[PDB]
Amino acid sequence: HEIHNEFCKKKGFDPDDIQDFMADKLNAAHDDALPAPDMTILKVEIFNSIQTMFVPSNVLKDHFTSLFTQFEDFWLFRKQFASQYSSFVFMSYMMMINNRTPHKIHVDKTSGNVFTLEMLPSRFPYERVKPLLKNHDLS
Amino acid sequence: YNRLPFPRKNPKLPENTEKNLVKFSTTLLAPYIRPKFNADFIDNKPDYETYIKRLRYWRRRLENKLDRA
Repeated sequence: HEIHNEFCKKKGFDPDDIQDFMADKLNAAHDDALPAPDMTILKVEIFNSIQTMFVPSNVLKDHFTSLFTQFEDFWLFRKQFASQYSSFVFMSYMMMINNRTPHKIHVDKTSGNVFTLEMLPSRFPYERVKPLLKNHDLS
Repeated sequence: YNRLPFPRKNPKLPENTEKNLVKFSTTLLAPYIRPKFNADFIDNKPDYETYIKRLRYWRRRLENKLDRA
């Protein structure tokens, strides 16, 4: 989240403009003479409009290449970031922990070590929501 | 605001959020925070648009104040 905010404020934006943009483009299609009752196609096209107009998909890589004064350091950082992010994805996948927003994921800029705070699993009250059956595979 | 409260013509605040913030205003700091915090929910500033704009303005001013410490 800090890296994203530095990128947004380095240009002429602030990242609540993304929420304003998705709110305006999502509210501009609920009106009469319906051009898009399907929410999914409109959500995909405003996702692409966010990825093109506001935040391209090279922000994190460019920030970390500008961070280290040598490419050996960036290469070793990425080599460790991939393994530590694999461990983080396993800890998020097993035990079913919640939404990993980009302010809950912390990165060490001297090692590449990734950790996270708010490691709270998600327990749903329903036994009704499941792709598997209710009776035979588990009682 | 993103929970789809309405299809968002010109929305208004729920009563529980207003009672929560008037509770938090008494649980704030007494002498100087309260006469300025109270001037931003008495005059119908909660209408889900100026409320969020006020909160963003106050958050930016507070982050500049804490960064000049």
